[PDB]
Amino acid sequence: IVFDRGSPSDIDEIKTFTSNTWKVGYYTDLYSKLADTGTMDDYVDKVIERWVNDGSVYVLRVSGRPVATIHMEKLPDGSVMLGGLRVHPEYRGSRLGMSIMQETIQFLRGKTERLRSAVYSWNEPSLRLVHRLGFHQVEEYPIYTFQGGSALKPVNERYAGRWRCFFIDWKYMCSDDPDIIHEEYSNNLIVDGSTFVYFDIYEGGIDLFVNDSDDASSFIEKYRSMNGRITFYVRKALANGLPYVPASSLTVWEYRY
Amino acid sequence: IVFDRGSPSDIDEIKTFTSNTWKVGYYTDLYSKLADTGTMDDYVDKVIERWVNDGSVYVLRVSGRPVATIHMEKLPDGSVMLGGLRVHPEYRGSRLGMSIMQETIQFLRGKTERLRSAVYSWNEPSLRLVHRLGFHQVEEYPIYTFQGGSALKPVNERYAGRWRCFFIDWKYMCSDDPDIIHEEYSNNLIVDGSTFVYFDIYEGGIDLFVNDSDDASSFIEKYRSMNGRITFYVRKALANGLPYVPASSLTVWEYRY
Repeated sequence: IVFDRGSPSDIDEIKTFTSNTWKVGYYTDLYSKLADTGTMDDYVDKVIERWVNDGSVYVLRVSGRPVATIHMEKLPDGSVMLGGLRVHPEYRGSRLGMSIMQETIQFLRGKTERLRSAVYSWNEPSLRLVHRLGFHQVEEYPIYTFQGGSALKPVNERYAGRWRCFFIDWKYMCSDDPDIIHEEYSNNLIVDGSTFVYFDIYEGGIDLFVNDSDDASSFIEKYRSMNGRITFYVRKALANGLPYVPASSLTVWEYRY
Repeated sequence: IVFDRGSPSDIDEIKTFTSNTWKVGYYTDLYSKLADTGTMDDYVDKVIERWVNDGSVYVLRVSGRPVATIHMEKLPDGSVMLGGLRVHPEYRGSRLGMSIMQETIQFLRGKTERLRSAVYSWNEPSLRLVHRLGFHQVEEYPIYTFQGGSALKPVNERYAGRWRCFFIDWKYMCSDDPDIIHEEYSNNLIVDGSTFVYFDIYEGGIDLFVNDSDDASSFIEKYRSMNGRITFYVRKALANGLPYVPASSLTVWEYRY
């Protein structure tokens, strides 16, 4: 088993890989149902080809054949976000996930001081894997899904809020001066005072990451009505003031060299 | 392994049993988190001693020691509701669940034409068990949990609605004339026109089973504010018209002799 950069010739194989790394049987069916309660899978499905083509995808290979993927992306704060961990379906329940992560930690040693990754609160095997590898949870975003029935434009003002780490385009990143982060994903941000929301409109729905708000309930009540699947990933501290109790969350883990 | 009626002398042992019948390891931790997203466990915890004392609890015994429970209760439509399936924690991952269910099917043969049971939509091993045993899903109640912040009294009118099977006190029962079912759980029913709601106020919260409503959204919006944990179990056909998309549901399975 060799760790190598993914290439466009690997795309056809890569496209058959899944995030479902669980033991084949009852639990594989349970993974699928749980995965449907979030949108990370649909996100990665949408961008993984682009990633491979950009050179940000690494693979484990067996006799030159890719069997697992991991995506890595250096962030502006100097950390590296990891995700897009997928395995060929024949290898579910194996230790491929662990191996690719170990190769990744070694590969990034000296290149960054911090690694981050997003893990669903219900994904116990993955949570155990990151924990075992020496990551610790640093943040959490409870998930609220709406069936949008019934106009989303960026707002480009100053952030007077108090958070300095944010979820932007599925990357948890920090910046002392949020003005930098801001001018970079400007067409996908609603920033004004204490409001700091990253949005991603896609075919069939919209994901909103609520990083800050002086009134998250009102923000959700206003935008939940949009068309298709509308999903809010809301920072824990804010979620605490919402009426709905979510069944799950998107958690953020960090590893320090 | 002997199948016998539970007795009060079994209560101390029984009290240590859990609904968590999954393989010890990652998944047992996952069961607990999932179980917290509903209130069936808290219900059974509250009434199981009463059941044992009433003679409705049966057990599997090893050398006279109880190792598993099952509750059975004959309903007015002549069916038998089953639940409260629990095992001693040392026996998780065993086939005790299956054995107690097989003994139960045999034990009830000729006593009823129908068995029913409620299974969480995420409880894949239990869903597989009921399926394998020849049950089929007949209904489903998506679950909506609220954090009630801020008066719940029964309403005793005529049901003009069109449903004839209902969840009442955790039993799915039918009656041609809902007037019977009605006069029986009258202090726990809100019935008026198309509204047919069963409620159970407990220490720390309230569960509401919405069997019918001409406007479930309004019903939820009004009562979600009550104090403590407020959980609505809403009949699928109605849930379809609500803005929130639940992550899980309480499903109803039926077995026919």
